[PDB]
Amino acid sequence: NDIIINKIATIKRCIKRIQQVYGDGSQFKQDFTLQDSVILNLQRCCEACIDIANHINRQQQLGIPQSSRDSFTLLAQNNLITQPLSDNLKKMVGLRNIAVHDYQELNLDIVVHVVQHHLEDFEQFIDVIK
Amino acid sequence: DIIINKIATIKRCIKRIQQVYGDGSQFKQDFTLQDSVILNLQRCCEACIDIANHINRQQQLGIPQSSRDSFTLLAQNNLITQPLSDNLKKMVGLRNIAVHDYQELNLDIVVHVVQHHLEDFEQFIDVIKAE
Amino acid sequence: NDIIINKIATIKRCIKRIQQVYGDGSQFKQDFTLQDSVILNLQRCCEACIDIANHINRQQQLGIPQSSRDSFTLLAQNNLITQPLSDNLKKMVGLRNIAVHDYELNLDIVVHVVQHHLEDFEQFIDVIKAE
Amino acid sequence: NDIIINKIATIKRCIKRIQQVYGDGSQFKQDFTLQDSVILNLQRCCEACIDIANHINRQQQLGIPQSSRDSFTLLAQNNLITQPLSDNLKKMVGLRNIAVELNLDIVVHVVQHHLEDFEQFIDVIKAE
Amino acid sequence: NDIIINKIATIKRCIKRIQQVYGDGSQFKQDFTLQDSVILNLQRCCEACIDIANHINRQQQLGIPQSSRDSFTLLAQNNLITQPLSDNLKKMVGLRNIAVHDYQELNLDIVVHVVQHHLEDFEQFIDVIKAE
Amino acid sequence: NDIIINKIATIKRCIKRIQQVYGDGSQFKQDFTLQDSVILNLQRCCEACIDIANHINRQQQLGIPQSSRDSFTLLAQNNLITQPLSDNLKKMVGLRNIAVHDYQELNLDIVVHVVQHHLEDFEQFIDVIKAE
Amino acid sequence: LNENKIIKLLRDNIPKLQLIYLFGSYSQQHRNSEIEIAVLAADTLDNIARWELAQKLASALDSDVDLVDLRSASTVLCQQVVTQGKQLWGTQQDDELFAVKTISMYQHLQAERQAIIDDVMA
Amino acid sequence: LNENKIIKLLRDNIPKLQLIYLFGSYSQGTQHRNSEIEIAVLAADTLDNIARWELAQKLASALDSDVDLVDLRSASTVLCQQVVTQGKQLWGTQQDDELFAVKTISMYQHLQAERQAIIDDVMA
Repeated sequence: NDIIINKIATIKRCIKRIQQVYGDGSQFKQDFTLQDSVILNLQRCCEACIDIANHINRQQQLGIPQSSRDSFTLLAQNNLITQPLSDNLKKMVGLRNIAVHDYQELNLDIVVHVVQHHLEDFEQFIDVIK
Repeated sequence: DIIINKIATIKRCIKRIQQVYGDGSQFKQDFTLQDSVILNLQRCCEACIDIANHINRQQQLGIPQSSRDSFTLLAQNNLITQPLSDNLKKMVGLRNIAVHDYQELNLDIVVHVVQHHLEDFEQFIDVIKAE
Repeated sequence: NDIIINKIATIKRCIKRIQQVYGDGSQFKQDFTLQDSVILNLQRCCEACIDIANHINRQQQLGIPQSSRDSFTLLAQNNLITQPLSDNLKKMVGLRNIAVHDYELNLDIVVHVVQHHLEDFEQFIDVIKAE
Repeated sequence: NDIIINKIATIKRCIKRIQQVYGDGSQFKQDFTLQDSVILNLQRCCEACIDIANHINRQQQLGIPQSSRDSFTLLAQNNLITQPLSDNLKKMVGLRNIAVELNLDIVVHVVQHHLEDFEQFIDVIKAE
Repeated sequence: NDIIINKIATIKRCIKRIQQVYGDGSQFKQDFTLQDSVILNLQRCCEACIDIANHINRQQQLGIPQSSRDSFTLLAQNNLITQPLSDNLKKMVGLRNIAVHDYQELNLDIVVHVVQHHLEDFEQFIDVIKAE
Repeated sequence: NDIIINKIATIKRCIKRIQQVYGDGSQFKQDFTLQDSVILNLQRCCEACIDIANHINRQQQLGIPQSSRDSFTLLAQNNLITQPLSDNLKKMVGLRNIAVHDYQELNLDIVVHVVQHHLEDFEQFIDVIKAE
Repeated sequence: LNENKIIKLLRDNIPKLQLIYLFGSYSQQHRNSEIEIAVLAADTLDNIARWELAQKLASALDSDVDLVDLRSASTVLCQQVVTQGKQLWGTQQDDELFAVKTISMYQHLQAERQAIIDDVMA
Repeated sequence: LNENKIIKLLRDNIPKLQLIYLFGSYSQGTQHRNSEIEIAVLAADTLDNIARWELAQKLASALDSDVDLVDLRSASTVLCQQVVTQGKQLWGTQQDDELFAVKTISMYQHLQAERQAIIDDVMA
């Protein structure tokens, strides 16, 4: 389905941008410009995964979630993704909310740990869906 | 207290938009500085929405049926001018494109907003503060 | 559910506009424009209550309403509204014909409804907002 | 017949109150009570026309209308009104739902371009 | 307006005829002929007023009266007559309706009260109108 | 029928009121008060006749009288009164309208001619009606 | 249409009731229109109490009801009840008295107002 | 309910039509009563508002029932979500239906986060 195809290409395109942009990582906890780029491309990864999830929930007639977190819950309850992946992608959404709408409480250590260790929830989602 | 906070991040985000853009020069060519501008433009738009929605809640102006409707509700009760309501709803539309399908975000419009429409954010916070 | 929510918002907006247009009553009695506004907003309240009732009858699977009034008795039979509130909302169903009677004789009725039955709409939406 | 007569009078009273309340239109889009008044009087015009149509359908034995729109359909099938006038009166039946922000433009449109249809209907009726 | 002035003159002559025939009142209740004359001219005053009202209702298209009283209601609705006066003239129509349709049920005591205290409700109506 | 009986009684009472008030006739064309009393009792006679007509047309579904005269017309088309008696009663009503509503145009001699020669129409109408 | 229910509700709620008529379309079901009921009592009905009673009938009949007080109703409307109405209750004498009074008043009204309706009817 | 008549009338009258939905009461059992037939359309351009109201009344006359015709391109996010949720697609490609649904549900989810405080306020 072209919807999934385009969202998947977006997820890969954007996680490469996060990696290129967060290079050695030394210019990260200072320098807000590169923080902005990483946070935006993380949102675009989240939004594309949420669109995939929203699309599948409607087509498989699982219910229409009125929040992005309910959308991943619905895929877990019907066993289209493993629940380990469900709760980690819910964490990404939760971190985007803070990173975009409320940086002044953004830890940024959690961002950097997500940049290095938890991106591998997006690949895992791309691989399951495909 | 929320409005003071939201107004504070709008000013702070407008400042970060202005430095990173600086002189047009090469913003069309390096994607990282567009990401910073685009994200901070989205933050300005979404901070304005939450200002509108806070006022809509405490004055019981109604229930927004879309993100744009948050400013329409303000205009229908004469808390903002309708030319300004229209300009902010134009920002909501760009927000909608930037978050839902970022690749169709035309950059000539992004730079048209950085050049000539950041004042709409400042006019909005100036009106809301004055009340 | 957005239907329930929007209909509740419509009822409150209409109640507020009945109150502010009716005001003290001194010049309601001979300004046909104010009378028309109150009548229409009473009819909107009545229609919005019936739609709420029908939506609940459907989603609670309480039965198919056989009429506008039956929609309320279905709510009363399942104990979601009291019987006198049900009866009072059925009385309001009659208001759809108050404009099309071609006869002051009905305007004493309209002021009666404004002063003593307007609270029935407010009572209904508070009962519903339990959910 | 008094029902015909009174309904005609109700239609003309409502048309003049629509013209009077609408005026030039400058304030119409700002005062919700002028809008309410015009809408309510549009609905009264439409209902009075349906009552005339139904009274005529019964009295002259044309058929039994199954809806408000069928009331006018019966009049047109027997060439008591023309098909375009019938179709324009059917359009007005939809106004019963216009009360229940951009349909303000429909109301202005109807005031400016379809009030003549009520007047055209009662002129056809007056000539029996 | 030619018809209105004729009706105004008829009311004035009928008002004087009532005053003339009623006199001091001491024999009104024992002479049926004096009752007939006063009651008739009361009816004529009422119906001449009704014609005046309908002439104005027709000329200004104020509406279609649904009863004889409604003829005065329409003029009061458009602020052309005093609401106190409209109510009084409509009470006079009710007296007329009893006198014309079922005369035996007329209450002579109200006939007397109208002659003594309400004939210039007609006179109020005449002047107001005329000062159009 | 109790309505028919009471209206009959009223016509009789009012014809005697006309004969008694008009007397020999020497003072009628002079005295406004005797004219008022004759004219009013003529009206009452006419209304009692019209009420009978309106009653029978409804009781026997002969039609809806478009006017007081049309009510006599409908009785005649059903052959319950003769066409001549129908026409006389209808011109009685017309004389009533002139006598009551437009006295200045009333020809007082037709009223006298009616008092002398046409009160029998009321009595003829009574006799036919009760001979049912 | 349940005429016994209409009769019982009006008898239980109107003092000195004299006449009940069904008129309009239901006296001739038809459509979505109101059930039209006319009552004559010795006194005039309170206007608001009449409306409340109409809705009580409306609830019991599960349909819109218009309750008309004949003692305060216009001569035109009284003429319509007299012409097309179906009497549901009351003596035959009270119906005939009401008809005679109504038809007479109407004929006199038609004389007074016929220039107005001629003018309005082009 | 004649869905083929609905489809033909809108196809014949709306340039570059893309999606037809039946929604509201007439989808999922049809509710009799005086209730409107609720129809939503997506075309390449926004429809003229007055021309859309006229088209609705033309459908209303063809269907002998009140019709409400919703232009999805200018409709509220709440209303687009309802069409996406309870609607029955009468015409248009599956891909255009999915593009619209994905866009709608995303916008609706962001709206719910934005306005949840307003909804909780007015519901208690």
